[PDB]
Amino acid sequence: PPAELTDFKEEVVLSKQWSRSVGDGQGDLYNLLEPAVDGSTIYAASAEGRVMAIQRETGDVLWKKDLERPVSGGVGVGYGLVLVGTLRGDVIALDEATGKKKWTKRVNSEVLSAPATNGDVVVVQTQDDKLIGLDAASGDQRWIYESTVPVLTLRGTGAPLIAGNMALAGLASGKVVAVDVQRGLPIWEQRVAIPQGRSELDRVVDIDGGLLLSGDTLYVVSYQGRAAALDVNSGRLLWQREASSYVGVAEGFGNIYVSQASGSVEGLDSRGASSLWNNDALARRQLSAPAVFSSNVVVGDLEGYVHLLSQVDGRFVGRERVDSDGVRVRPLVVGSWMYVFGNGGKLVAYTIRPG
Repeated sequence: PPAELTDFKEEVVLSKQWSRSVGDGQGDLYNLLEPAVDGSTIYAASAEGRVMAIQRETGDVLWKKDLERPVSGGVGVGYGLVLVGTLRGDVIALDEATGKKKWTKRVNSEVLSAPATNGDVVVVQTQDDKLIGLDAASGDQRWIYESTVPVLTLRGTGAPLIAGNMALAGLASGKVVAVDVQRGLPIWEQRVAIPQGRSELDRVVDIDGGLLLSGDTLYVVSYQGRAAALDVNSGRLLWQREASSYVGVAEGFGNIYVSQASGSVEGLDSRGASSLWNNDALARRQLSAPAVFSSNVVVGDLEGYVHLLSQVDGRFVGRERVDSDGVRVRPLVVGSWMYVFGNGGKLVAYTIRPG
């Protein structure tokens, strides 16, 4: 039973600029569809197959597309495409400016995360730990990286990231890899997660490394029950923490901030050595990954609240109910704006009052 909400002295108040419903949001997915921004537009998909492009400051709908099929991985955007994956293993590319379908490629396995693109190749990470590179123009397969090698009881829900000429991925098997984005050949591989054993051969578990790319640092914080940061160019371990682990991580003010779904949020130093503060009060509230919005750390919970915590102290300074079906997706902060995507599909844009 989630911990009851606690009283606090309100110091930070959100101003709701616009809200738009996109389909059924996450529907019955166990994984998450994440909206993404490119320039002045925010793009969002829903489990029912509805995809939208919205002017991110006004809320004006630029285009909608009803794909009429089970979208399970999404939004990828860039270089003129919006990209989603389906539970049937389809990767569908839509024109970023009009929403017109450009192509569809049926891939080997379910796609449970947003494809990435550099405008030449679309990189798709599958439930069964393959990275597939597709031609951005046609969808035709360019390369495949399959060290998978199993396993039927894990689902990888990590999204691939393009750094330079590298595609990075945290695989369900617990290994982070960097491959050549043009050829699909490995550049480095680094085991971060604790090795699997058996005795979870009778259960299906979803695995995500919780990747966050910031410059030369790739944070990998969501493998149980460890957390690490890697050099993006070599895979070298910069630091690690045992006895974790975290729903996700965010940077701000020279520190990092983590949440643990089970209901703590914590600030740590740059190198995750020492703890700056810890707020336990959201005990069983099933937190999203954290975002830093101005001087606040923010997390969504199962009841649909976003909580704002002081970056200095961890104390509650703000709270806003967004979508009562819950907020599981990391709030998306772009400068002075924050976009929260509720489980029922409410996409809401906030600024901090009086701005």
